[PDB]
Amino acid sequence: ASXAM
Ligand SMILES: [Cu+2]
Ligand code: NA
Ligand code: NA
Repeated sequence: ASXAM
């Protein structure tokens, strides 16, 4: 939530 691939 605080970190997309
Ligand atoms: Cu993330
Ligand atoms: Na982190
Ligand atoms: Na990517």
